[PDB]
Amino acid sequence: DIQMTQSPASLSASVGETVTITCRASENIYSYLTWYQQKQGKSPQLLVYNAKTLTEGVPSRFSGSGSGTQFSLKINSLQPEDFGGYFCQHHYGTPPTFGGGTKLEV
Amino acid sequence: TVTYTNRVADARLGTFSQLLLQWKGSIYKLLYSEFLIFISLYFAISLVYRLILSESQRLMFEKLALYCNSYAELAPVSAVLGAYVSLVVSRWWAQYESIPWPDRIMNLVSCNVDGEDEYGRLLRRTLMRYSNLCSVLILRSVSTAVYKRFPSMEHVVRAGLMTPEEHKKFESLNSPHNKFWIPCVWFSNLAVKARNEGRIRDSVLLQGILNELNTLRSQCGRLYGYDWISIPLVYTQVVTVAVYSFFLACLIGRQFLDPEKAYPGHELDLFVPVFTFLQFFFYAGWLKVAEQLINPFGEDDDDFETNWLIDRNLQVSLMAVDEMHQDLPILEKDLYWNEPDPQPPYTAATAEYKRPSFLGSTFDIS
Amino acid sequence: TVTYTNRVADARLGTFSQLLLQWKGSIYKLLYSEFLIFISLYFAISLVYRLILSESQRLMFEKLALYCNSYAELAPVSAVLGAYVSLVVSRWWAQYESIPWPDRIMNLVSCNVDGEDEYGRLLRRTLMRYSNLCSVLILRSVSTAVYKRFPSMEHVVRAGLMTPEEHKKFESLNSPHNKFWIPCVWFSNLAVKARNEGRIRDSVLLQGILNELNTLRSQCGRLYGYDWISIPLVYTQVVTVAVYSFFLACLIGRQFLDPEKAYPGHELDLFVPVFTFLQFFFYAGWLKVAEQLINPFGEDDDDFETNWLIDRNLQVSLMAVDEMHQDLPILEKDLYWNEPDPQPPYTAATAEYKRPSFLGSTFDIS
Amino acid sequence: TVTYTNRVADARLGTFSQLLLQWKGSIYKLLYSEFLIFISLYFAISLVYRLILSESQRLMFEKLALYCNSYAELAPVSAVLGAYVSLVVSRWWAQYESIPWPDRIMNLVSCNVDGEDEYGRLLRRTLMRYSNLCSVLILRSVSTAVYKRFPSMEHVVRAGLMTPEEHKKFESLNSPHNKFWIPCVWFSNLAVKARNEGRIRDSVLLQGILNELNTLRSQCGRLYGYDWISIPLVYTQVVTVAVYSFFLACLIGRQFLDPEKAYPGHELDLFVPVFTFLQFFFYAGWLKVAEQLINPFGEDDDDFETNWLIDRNLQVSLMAVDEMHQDLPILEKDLYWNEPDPQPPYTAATAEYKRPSFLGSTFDIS
Amino acid sequence: TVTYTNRVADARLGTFSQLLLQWKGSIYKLLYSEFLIFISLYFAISLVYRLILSESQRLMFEKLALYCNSYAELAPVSAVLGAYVSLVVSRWWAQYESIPWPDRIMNLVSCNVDGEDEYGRLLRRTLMRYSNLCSVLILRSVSTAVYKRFPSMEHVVRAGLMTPEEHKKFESLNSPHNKFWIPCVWFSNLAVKARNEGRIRDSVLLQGILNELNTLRSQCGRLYGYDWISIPLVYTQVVTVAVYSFFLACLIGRQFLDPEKAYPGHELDLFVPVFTFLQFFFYAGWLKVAEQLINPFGEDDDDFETNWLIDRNLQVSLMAVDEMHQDLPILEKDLYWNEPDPQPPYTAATAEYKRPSFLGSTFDIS
Amino acid sequence: QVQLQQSGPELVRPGASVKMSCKASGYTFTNYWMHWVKQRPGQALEWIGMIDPSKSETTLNQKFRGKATLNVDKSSNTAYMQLSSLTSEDSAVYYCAREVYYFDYWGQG
Ligand SMILES: [Ca+2]
Ligand SMILES: [Ca+2]
Ligand SMILES: [Ca+2]
Ligand SMILES: [Ca+2]
Ligand SMILES: [Ca+2]
Ligand SMILES: [Cl-]
Ligand SMILES: [Cl-]
Ligand SMILES: [Cl-]
Ligand SMILES: [Cl-]
Ligand SMILES: [Cl-]
Ligand SMILES: [Cl-]
Ligand SMILES: [Cl-]
Ligand SMILES: [Cl-]
Ligand SMILES: [Cl-]
Ligand SMILES: [Cl-]
Ligand SMILES: [Cl-]
Ligand SMILES: [Cl-]
Ligand SMILES: [K+]
Ligand SMILES: [K+]
Ligand SMILES: [K+]
Ligand SMILES: [K+]
Repeated sequence: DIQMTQSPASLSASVGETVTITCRASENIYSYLTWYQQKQGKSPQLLVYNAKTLTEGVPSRFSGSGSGTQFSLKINSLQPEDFGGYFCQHHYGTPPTFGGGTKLEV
Repeated sequence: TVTYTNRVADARLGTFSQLLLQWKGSIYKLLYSEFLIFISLYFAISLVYRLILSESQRLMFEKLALYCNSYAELAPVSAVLGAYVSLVVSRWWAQYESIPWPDRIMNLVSCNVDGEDEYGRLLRRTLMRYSNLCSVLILRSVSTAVYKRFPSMEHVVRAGLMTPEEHKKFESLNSPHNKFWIPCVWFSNLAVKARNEGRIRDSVLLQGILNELNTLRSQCGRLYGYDWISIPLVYTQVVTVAVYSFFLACLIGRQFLDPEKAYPGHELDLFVPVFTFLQFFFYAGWLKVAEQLINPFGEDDDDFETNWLIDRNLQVSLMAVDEMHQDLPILEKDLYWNEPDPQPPYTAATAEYKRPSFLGSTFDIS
Repeated sequence: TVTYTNRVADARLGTFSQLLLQWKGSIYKLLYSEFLIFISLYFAISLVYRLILSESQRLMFEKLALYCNSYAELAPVSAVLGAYVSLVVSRWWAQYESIPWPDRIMNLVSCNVDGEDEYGRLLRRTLMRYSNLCSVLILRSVSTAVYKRFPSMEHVVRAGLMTPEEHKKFESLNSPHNKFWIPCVWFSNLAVKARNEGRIRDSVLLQGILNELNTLRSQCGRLYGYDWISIPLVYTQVVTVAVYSFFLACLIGRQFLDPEKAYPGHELDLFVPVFTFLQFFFYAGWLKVAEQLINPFGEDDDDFETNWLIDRNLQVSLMAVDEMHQDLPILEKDLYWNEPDPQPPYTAATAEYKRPSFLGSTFDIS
Repeated sequence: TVTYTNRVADARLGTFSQLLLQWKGSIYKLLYSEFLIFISLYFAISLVYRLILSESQRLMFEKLALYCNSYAELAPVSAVLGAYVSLVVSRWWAQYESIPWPDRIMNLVSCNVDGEDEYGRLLRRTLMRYSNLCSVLILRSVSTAVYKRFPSMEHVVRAGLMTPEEHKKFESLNSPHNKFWIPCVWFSNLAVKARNEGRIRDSVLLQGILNELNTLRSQCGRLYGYDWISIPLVYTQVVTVAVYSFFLACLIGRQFLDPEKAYPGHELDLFVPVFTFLQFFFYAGWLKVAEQLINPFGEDDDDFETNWLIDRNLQVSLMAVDEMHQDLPILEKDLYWNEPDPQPPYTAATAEYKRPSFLGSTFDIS
Repeated sequence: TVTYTNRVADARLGTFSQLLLQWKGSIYKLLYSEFLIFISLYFAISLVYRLILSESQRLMFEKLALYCNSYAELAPVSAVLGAYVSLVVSRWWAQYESIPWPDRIMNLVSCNVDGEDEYGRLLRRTLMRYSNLCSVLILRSVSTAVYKRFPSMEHVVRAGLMTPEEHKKFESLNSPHNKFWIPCVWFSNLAVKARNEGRIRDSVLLQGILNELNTLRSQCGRLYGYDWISIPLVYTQVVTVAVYSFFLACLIGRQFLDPEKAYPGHELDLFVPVFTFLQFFFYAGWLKVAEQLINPFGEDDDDFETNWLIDRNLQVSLMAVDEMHQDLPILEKDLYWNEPDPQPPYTAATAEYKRPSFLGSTFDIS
Repeated sequence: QVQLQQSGPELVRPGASVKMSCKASGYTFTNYWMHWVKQRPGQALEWIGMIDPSKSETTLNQKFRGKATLNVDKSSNTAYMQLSSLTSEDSAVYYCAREVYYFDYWGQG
């Protein structure tokens, strides 16, 4: 199995700030990583896929980077909506293990 | 035509066993009548021996069965059958690859016959139709499935494969031979006329279109050749005589003789010759392979789907030279514009198939 | 040549059995004389044994028959026969595909040699005739059916395949070898002269016509090669020695020995060796397959119809470059002008053959 | 795909023996389940005979086993298997050589589509992608390994093999048939448009690029043909019936009968039929050869690595027409500039391979 | 590679017998170790039976040997071996014809790249080297004999097959796959640049040079394919299992049993199984044919001489495009200038070979 | 528009079995692999398995080998998951997601 280690467990910031979440792969997963946003109670939503590419609805303030075993999500110029849960998932093989998660609080 | 390609994609437990339960184009469907006649003749003889013949006649029948049984030898049948069926299978695939496809001419006519005006459209559409007509004419000459759909030249016209003027011009040309080559001549003349009207830039582009036409003509010729030159009749008769000689021997030789008389080889009476019937399916079914593929343009389950090919070619042909003439999508930068070594993704189920590059056998894998 | 292609279109009950009742190009017609000689020699020996030999001589004959019978082994005959017949069949089809057809040159000359005037007509007609002459010359060199129709070069002229001036030019060129290549040179020169007179636009179109000529020359060369390079005589003798060795053994070995003497294997006397005669048709008929196709340009029933081909080619050739030069039908809009996805009709009998498009094995059929 | 080419480079002591210890794509992995079922059925029958059947029933089983054993004849199985597997192996290699490679078009597009500006770059990159798209589209239609990676046309787009505008244009063209031919038409149109914009000098160079495209189209057609036209089902069923008939006979016939009863041929009881199991690996493994290669685009160990090919082609294709367009190394004088007869060095290990020139068999070696 | 072509030129008394006395690439050299192991295992078992086993154990061994001997059946081995070796031999010759030769490109570059000045010379020499580099790169990937001579890309440079600038450009192009295709792209770019500099007149001549390059690329691809796509491992394992099964049976079955016990078939004790050892050479040697040719680019005696080919091609290539560019001998009138039917002389030994012209089979020889 | 509508919430006693659904709409059902994810509070999302709608080929997670079962109904465009030998730890939120090199559409849960 490929182990997804996410950090920080929770980050606290205020509107306008810029935070950066980090997922690290147990082994090389090339550019096969996706970023999801999940607000308590609702079902997760796709933010970034293929490590860098943003999906449809995602605003320009979201950006992904990394490759191999080191990836990172960067949310610059925070907003009220951007507060909640954030997790990653690798897409290189089966099973596609998920990350520990990150609680983004105000 | 009877495509099971996806079923046999992997070599699993029942890859081939599963196919024994299929009826369409199967050994059962092709052998049905023959098998029943064999079954009948066998058990008929069997009852005559068990219930009719006298003790003295039974002794002669037993001596006759030993004689017949000594001549049911497959080794000579396997020899001639294997060779003959190999010949049939060879011609079978050659005939398929001889079915002309418009795609190569289609690509040239679509891009090299200039004009976005009604004439340019009529020109391109008429050129393709001359190709499809050269084909439809030969297909209805060699395929019974197609001929029964175009029994007369009027059917060809009413189906929209030939215009009534073309049919008039067709009739005007007096020739006792098959005119399937006519549209192929019209094409070359129309392609040249198109070049003189300035619709075809160079002669390099014109000859290129003329070459792909000639190729299509050679395809139609191959189809004509295989239809005309049958496998020599004497060869076909030889293999049926050999096969039938065997089943004739089995009819009597494979009879279950008296167990009490203790004939060497006939110690057990099972009434039903399981392995002889299994040999019948083998050899009669093996002969049916040749029997079915000796003319792949017939109406067998595994005979080519020539009428569907005609429809697909008609639709695609015109569409590529009309709606697609100089009609391209919006040029965009590709997703890998700034990526020299792209790493296209893999689904969850296919990641095991992302392999390192094979450099050569000689290189050390490190 | 003996086409039964339509009879074997479908794999029905009697697809192959029906062919056993046909005489033309059949196994019976080719084996007739040989079989009778075998029949005679057999029953002749049989009567000498039953009616002439003494009790002591009969015991030697019985011991001789057991010796001969042990050497009637089909397995080695099947080996060499199958291989040899496969070689013959291979060359047989290669020689057919080596018979030159005008259609490819015909298409170019008809559209690329300009002129609707008598000279343009004479030019195109003379070009085609140089092609047909290159063929007729080689065919009468390799085909006995053709040679007996053109035994002398005068026959070629009087038949209208060569003009008396051409025959004069023909004789003027001093060469000890077969001149079948001469018309092929004339063509290239006449094609170049035609281009210099402005009757052939570019060199692209001229080289294209010269290429199809060279291809036709290669066809004639293949025919010359197969006629010249026979299958090595030693190989042919080997397979006849093997076959005859078998039938020699059978002549004595397959004799019906005394039933009373109770020889193992000879318990029943049928007087007529049914299965041995069935083996004769098999192997003698199998050898006749090679015997007939080893020279497919002879006068056998299944030998190629070379004289009809010459006639058909002559008629079609001239017709396509003369009456059809720049002569097209009236361009019309096709019946599917405004229909992007045409659905050509089907007759009542052929509607079952309107199939959905085969997209690929991988796709789910839903 | 399972390449052992370097292991079998030399014919040493264990060249082939060593391969018996390999599991990937091996006979053991493919026969595992079948063998166990055979093993079980065999030893199950064996115990029923040794421990369950009565003295009277054992005598029937022994008579039944002698009957079955007389019908386990490999010779007819070898005949049909060899022929069938040869056909499969033939198609197997033909399908491989039908996998389109960009390299030939790649070379032309890279050097003959002018422009060192963003448009020239976009032009060359878009041309190659139309080729790779023509391939990926057909590969995902015939290969389950590829289809599971591109199950929907959206996967193709998101993977960067097709732009969303191209997908829009793709959908805009209404056709019920497989559209794998679409990119191949776009290419010809885009190549012509490129020539009209002055990016392609002559028509000679344009037709040359169009020809290599048509060849690639013919490659895709061959793949479609082999996927569509399966080996006739009846033929496949025949060979499985023959193989299974043999193993059915062995299941009972090869049982170790009572040694005391002293049946001719059954003097020794080994409990485990060593040679019968070795015959199972032979024939069941021989059938598995056909079972695995009948569809070389599946997910078997020895099935083609179609997904890696797609990746390799994508990377190399774009790289050759973009980073390498009119981009050469610095021209230098070669190391043998003034040496007419260069003598390139040899390593210590390879000096034995420096041989004198082979002039011909006829020349005296002095 | 082991050429005996001149020895077998004629079919004399000892044409083939003489070859049994040759060691290089012989059956003895390839079977040596295997035969000794067989010899040993046989005579080891033989002594255990004659000197160790008790009277009771000998009876079991004799019963065991009769069992094994009944399973030493060559007929199934001959079937699978013949087919497998035929496949290997087919690929063997296909791989040979896939070794690229410069001669066709060599002829074009030498005559169509203008300039008798140092640049014209450097241009032609660099073009040829790009071809030879495309080859050397693939050869060192598939041939162990070549790789051991060019283990690293530095060896290629130091050997004078690639300049250090080219090696720099080579490394600059980032790609994870085999770069053997790089020189083939450089060639096309350099050929186009040469045309733009006015060194290549027309585009017809440029495309002609580009075509022969593409052909060379296809040659390298075939070599890559045969190296990558090994014969399916399961097939290779099947034939070794069958062969070894036979020799396993022979090891015990072919033991010389007690003559006194008078076993049918074992009446004479010769201690040494002459014909069994002769069968070993036959089948083990027959397997060695495939064993040696399954990878013809290895270091076997009969494996291709790939390093000599590289040397010969280098020398001839450069020489033809440099010293021979527009360099012809003095044009003279030929010795047969005024002789229309020349009669070239014959030596005394060859006068029997002056034959009359073969006109055709149909003509009367008079 | 793509929409994955799962079944309602369920309540069962330990040891029993349950079978929840997921009805897809707005896209070709058979062209996208369907996955199932388990969501427990405090733990990370667990991947249960996937199913190929076309051939009903299942690929489960070793951790759920004996607990989960997958199958679909191509006719009704719905996917199903069955959980057996239910315990207190099998209590969680279960999602069904569509895969396209990523999980772009989930169910409500
Ligand atoms: Ca048929
Ligand atoms: Ca003849
Ligand atoms: Ca070797
Ligand atoms: Ca497969
Ligand atoms: Ca000779
Ligand atoms: Cl037999
Ligand atoms: Cl033709
Ligand atoms: Cl039976
Ligand atoms: Cl025999
Ligand atoms: Cl020639
Ligand atoms: Cl008889
Ligand atoms: Cl047998
Ligand atoms: Cl095609
Ligand atoms: Cl056994
Ligand atoms: Cl044998
Ligand atoms: Cl290639
Ligand atoms: Cl011996
Ligand atoms: K099976
Ligand atoms: K029949
Ligand atoms: K070995
Ligand atoms: K000899």
